[PDB]
Order: sequence, then structure tokens, then C-alpha cells
Amino acid sequence: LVPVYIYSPEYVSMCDSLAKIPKRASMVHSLIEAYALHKQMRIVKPKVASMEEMATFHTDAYLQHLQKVSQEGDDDHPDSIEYGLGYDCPATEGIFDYAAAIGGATITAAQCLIDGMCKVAINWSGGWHHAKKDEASGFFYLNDAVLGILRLRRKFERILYVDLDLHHGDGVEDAFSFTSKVMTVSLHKFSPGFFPGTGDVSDVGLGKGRYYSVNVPIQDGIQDEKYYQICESVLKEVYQAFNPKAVVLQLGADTIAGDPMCSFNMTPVGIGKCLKYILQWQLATLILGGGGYNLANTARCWTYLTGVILGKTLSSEIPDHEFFTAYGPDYVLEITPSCRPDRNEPHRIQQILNYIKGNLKHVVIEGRGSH
Amino acid sequence: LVPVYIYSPEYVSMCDSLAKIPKRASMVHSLIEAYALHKQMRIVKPKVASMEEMATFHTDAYLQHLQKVSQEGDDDHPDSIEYGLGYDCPATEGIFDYAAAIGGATITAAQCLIDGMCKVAINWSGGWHHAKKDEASGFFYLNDAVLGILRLRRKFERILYVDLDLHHGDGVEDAFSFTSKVMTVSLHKFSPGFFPGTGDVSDVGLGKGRYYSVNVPIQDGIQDEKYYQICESVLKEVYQAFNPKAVVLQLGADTIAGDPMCSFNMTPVGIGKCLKYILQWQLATLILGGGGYNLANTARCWTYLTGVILGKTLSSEIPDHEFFTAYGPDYVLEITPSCRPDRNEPHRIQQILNYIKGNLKHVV
Ligand SMILES: O=C(CCCCCCC(=O)Nc1ccccc1)NO
Ligand SMILES: O=C(CCCCCCC(=O)Nc1ccccc1)NO
Ligand SMILES: [K+]
Ligand SMILES: [K+]
Ligand SMILES: [K+]
Ligand SMILES: [K+]
Ligand SMILES: [Zn+2]
Ligand SMILES: [Zn+2]
Repeated sequence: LVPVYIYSPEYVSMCDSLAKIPKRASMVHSLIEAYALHKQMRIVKPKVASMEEMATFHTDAYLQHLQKVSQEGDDDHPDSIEYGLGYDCPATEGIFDYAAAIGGATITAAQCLIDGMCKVAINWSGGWHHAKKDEASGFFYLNDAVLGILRLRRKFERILYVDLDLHHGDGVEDAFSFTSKVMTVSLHKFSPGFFPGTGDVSDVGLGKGRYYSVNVPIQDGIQDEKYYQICESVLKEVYQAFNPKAVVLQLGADTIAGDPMCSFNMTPVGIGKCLKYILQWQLATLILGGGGYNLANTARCWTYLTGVILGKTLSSEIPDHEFFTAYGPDYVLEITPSCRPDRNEPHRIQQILNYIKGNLKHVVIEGRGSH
Repeated sequence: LVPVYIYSPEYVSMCDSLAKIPKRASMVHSLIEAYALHKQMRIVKPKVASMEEMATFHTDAYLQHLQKVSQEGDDDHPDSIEYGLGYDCPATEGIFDYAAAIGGATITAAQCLIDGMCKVAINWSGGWHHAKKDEASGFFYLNDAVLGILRLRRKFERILYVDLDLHHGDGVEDAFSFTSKVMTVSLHKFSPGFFPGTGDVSDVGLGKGRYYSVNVPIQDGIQDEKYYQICESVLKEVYQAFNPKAVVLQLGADTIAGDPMCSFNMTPVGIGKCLKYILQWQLATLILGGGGYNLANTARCWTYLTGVILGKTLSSEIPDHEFFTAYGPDYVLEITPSCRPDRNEPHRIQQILNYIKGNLKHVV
């Protein structure tokens, strides 16, 4: 079918106001439009999440606080720190609207998958995977990934969450840590001192969800080839062991070379092969954005990935558009890896893969109501 | 005889409004106050920099552009992007006031050194070393470090600028890249892709300023002892060859273990050891802050350093105060290094030191 593209001019404008990534939404969309990729997609206007929809994960008390702060702006409300607001997650005007819009956008995309409208639905402004039920975290206030998965859960019994952001998707993993309906897989930088500090290979979920959480700790400097070897290896084992019926894929672009966080050393081509491998499963796939703080590079990456979804090859020259001047000095779509070492010892990587393969041996495929 | 401490309730309050580091000024000050360190210091209220004083480095067109944005906002002004305003340096109300306040505080501190008022003057909310003469850069809109050096030049023949921030102090180095009367030494993370991307060991300044710029490219995971070995080794040769008459020291705390940038693996003790070595010279020293994005750790670091300057030993236990709850889970002054590898191979490090020693044979 034709992939669904969650978009409206109001939605993009709303997302443009996110304090940590100002104007990133417009840069991403305008580049995608400049390559005319929206013409080959089914543009679907996002619905704003209702209170009840957001409440599927978040507590009423926290949501009401976000609502209060959203009006009164950045006063120093006595309870804001308790709800994770502050440095990482600024308590400014309109944050409840931003939450409701992004959350609802991911829910809308999920509903498109359910209603069989498409096999792939895209919400590049989604993918905020840190927020807890009662606490903002990691640059955002709501966990739209969880809300998307919870929506898909209405129809799908086995859901695979794949998180390729530079950071560990702790919020999503924690949300489903005790259940086996949702398997979380996160490839991320894992290093003492690095946010959020969780997600070692030994972290496998708890209770009845034990072994239904997969973590792949990776060090600085990893490039396309080695990343894909790890990803395909893990994903092949996961697919075989878990047999998912629907996929939610987070594609945070803070792994891409040039990102100020300067950790991984990836290009969108590498992420693209991971995406390709997931696509050929031909399952309902919910595509999400996430981190990405080299704004022009993030637009580069997600535009390319959009092209991969459409099975189209894009021209190297960045076409003229609103933000053309931000693509200097070369004004091309390709991204060149930085000249720095890959700190990943192959035998450590292999040991990690071995642990994971062993963990997945414990994974069964049971139907609703088993035994 | 007693160190000058640049402070006023209004100054700290204004610095709290900096977008990239909210509340950090109050956290630093309240912890210093909680240790009663301000009682052993001479509290000097900072004066606001005038357009003339800021003009000693920054162009009038840029300065007037800041004031326009500061009195209005980001009305998508077409020239803002050219003046460095944007992602790193947001164009909001009050940015001119912020710049004038911090610049004027570094100038006030420098003026204290001149008036024989002290041998150490401190401006923790200063140390913003990236901004160009006509362009905002690196989380701030003004180069207060440069403005401080220029003020000291009204008295001292030779100024040594030591930059121990995680990032290359490119704004300062570039401002004095052609001159021999100001020498810049910067220890920083140097790795392709890491801001600002400059400051290799081969970069030594230009023209008459050749060899009067020192850069020490360091990799991730460096801890206290190795760092001080490098810093002492460099500053030993520098002091012996350049013979400074005044020192401007930038102590950005983004090198400290626990910083979200997660690059270096330092504790305030290692930095303090570098600071003691500089204070040993007994020259007029201008203390500056800078980076530091683990806000509690930054307060921890600069409170400790304030104690080093006063020659005092602080209690291990964080005393109760306004931000006490932010000091968990251990509530202690000391910071523990992260269990990360040091990526600095000793051969490359020693080769860098030789290269620097070689360059320092031309300075006389
Ligand atoms: O994309 C992300 C990043 C959100 C978490 C941010 C971690 C905290 C951090 O990096 N803070 C920081 C970095 C640089 C300067 C100041 C603060 N997660 O998926
Ligand atoms: O401390 C400083 C300021 C450094 C400014 C670094 C700008 C690049 C950067 O780190 N950007 C960034 C990081 C995380 C999230 C968003 C942007 N200088 O010494
Ligand atoms: K991840
Ligand atoms: K699970
Ligand atoms: K430095
Ligand atoms: K110089
Ligand atoms: Zn991330
Ligand atoms: Zn810095």
C-alpha cells in the first residue's frame, strides 16, 4: 500500500516550538517536501490525544500538572521538579498542547496501521521514549512511543519495539518490563556517565517479562557496517524467537556523524539498511523520530529514510527550499563519517551477541490465554 | 590580601535566566554561601558594561543588533542568523542585558586586579570564550574572557590565558592570534565532530603571534593525575618562556565526571591541583567559570575551587540550603570518577608534549 505520513501545517508549527529542538520539525518536513516525497504518501492529519488516551500510560495527576504549567508558563511551581520538569524538560507555556499533539500523532499513526489503511505509518516528530507515567524525562513530557504501542495492543498480541536512538529507550522498556506482549530492543551508547545510564546487556526485563527486553550496549565511534552487523544479528534472533505481529521503530538521528553529542559515527545509509531489514518483514510498522541535534543532518537522515521507505533513490544535491542555507558548505544529502576511532572491541560485541542469543532461547511464542 | 568575589543578588538572578544553564548561578552561589566562603572574601558588586567597554572587542553593529532583539524578540529577523543567533545562542528578550551584566562583571573583576585590591578576583558566571567580535557562539552572545584580558592590558605587559574548559577557547585564541602580548593556553577535547572543531597541537597562532598560542588535544576518559601531569608540564615551560605578569583562568566544569557531555573524567581535585600551581606564581589572577552542565556538580566544583583559593578545607557533607535536595543520592562535596576507559594512549600524549615543547623554544 501507500505509506501514511502524519502531517499538518499546524502540527509542524506546534512541534517547531519544542525548546530543545526549535524549528527541527519544519526543516524535516520542508526537505521531504523539496524532494517531493509527500506526493507519494498518504498525508494524514494528526488527531490531538484526548485526556483518556494520554491516561493509558500517564497518571491523571501528572497530566493535570502539565496542563497547569502549560497555562501559567515558567513560574517555579512547587511541584514541577517532582514531575520531572526543569533543566532537561522546561516548564513553559503550551507544553501540554505539544504533548497532546505529538502523542495524538503517534496514536493516529498506530490507528492507521490497525485500520489497515497502510503497512507503514510515519511520525517523525514522535519517538520521545524517556518520559515515565508520572514524570517528564529526557527533553520531553510525554512518552508517545508507549502510547503508540498501547494503541497497537488493541489488535496486535506481539509487538516489537526497536529503538535505534543514540540513547537507551528506558521509558518504553520500563513501561513493558513485566509483560511479554511487547518485546523491547534497544541499541544505544552505554557508558558510565552517559544518559540515562541504564540498558546494559544484563537488563532483560522482570517477572513475566523476563527476557522480553533486549539491550545492546555500544561504545563511541561505531560506523555503518559494524552497526548493521550487530543490528541484523540481533533482529534476526528476535524475529525468530518472538515472531512479532507489528513493529514500532524509533529512529533517533543523534547517532549520525556531525551530531554535537559526537558519540556514534553513523550515516543514514547505515540506519537505512536496518530499516530495510525491518521493512522486508512486511508487518505493520510504526515509524518514529527522536533525538537529533544537528538539525540539518537530522532532516538529511529522515528524508533519506523516507526515501528508503518509498523504495526511491534521492539525488545528492539538496534542492532549493526554505532552509537551503542551512545545508552548507557542501549542500548535499550524503553525510561523511568523522575521522575518529571506533572504540568497539569486536570480541566484546560478539560476547554481547552471545548473551542475547542465550536470553532469547528462553523466549516462547504463546497465544492469548495460554496455557 | 583577600580574594574579590564578584556578586550581587541582582547579578545572580539575571544569570539564572540564561537559557542553556537555568538556575546555575544561584546553585553555585548558595553552595558557596552555605560553606560561608563569602565571609572570607571581599564581596564586590558587579557593574554593568557600557556600549563603549563592550566595543573594545565586539563591533557596534553586532552590539546594536543584540539590543534590538533584547528589546523585542525573534521576529524572524533576517540578520540574526548571520550574527550567530539561533540554536546555540537563542534570540530572546534580555540577551543584551545578560551580555552586559556578565561582561561588566568580568571587567569589574579585572579592574580590581588593577587597583591592587587583590591578587585573585572571581567571576564564576563568566568565562564565555566562544563569541566572535561580530557573532554569538557557543551558548552565549559575548566574549567576557576577551573583555577581561583587554582590561588587564591597561596595566600588565603580558597576559597568560589558561583555558581548562572541555571546549577549545577558540574565541579568545582567535582574538589574540596575531599578538605576542597575550598568550593563550587551552586544554580541551579535540576530536573531529566535537565543538568547536579547532585547536590542534599544530595550531600555534599567526604572524607575530606564532608560537604564542598553545593547544593540547586531549581524548575522552582522562582522569585527575594524568591531566595534571600534562597541565603542569605545559605550564612549567610556558611560565619559563613567556613570563606572564597577569593570568586569566577559565575553569569550565564540563570536564568533571558526571557532566552530560560525558567526555573527560575529572574531579574538582585534579582541577584544583592545576589551580594551585597557577596561584603559586602569586601573579594577579582573574578566575572565570564557563561550561558545566551537571548543575549540582558545577556548584560542587566551583565551591571546592573557591576553597582552594582561600586555602581552606571544606566539610565533606553538603550543608542544608536552597538546593540541598539536588545533591542526592550521597549529598557530599566530593565527586567520584566514572568507570570509563581513558582513551589517551601515552605515546600520543608524550608526542604532543614534545611538539609543544618544540614550539615553546621560539618564544622569547
Ligand atoms: O535524544 C535524546 C536526548 C535526551 C536526553 C538528554 C540527556 C541530557 C543531556 O545530554 N544534557 C545536556 C547535554 C548538553 C548540554 C547540556 C545538557 N534521548 O533520546
Ligand atoms: O561550554 C561551552 C559551550 C559549548 C557549546 C557546545 C555547542 C554544541 C553542543 O554541544 N550542542 C548541543 C548538545 C546537546 C544538545 C543540543 C545541542 N564552551 O566552553
Ligand atoms: K536506542
Ligand atoms: K517486555
Ligand atoms: K579549554
Ligand atoms: K597569542
Ligand atoms: Zn537520543
Ligand atoms: Zn565547555
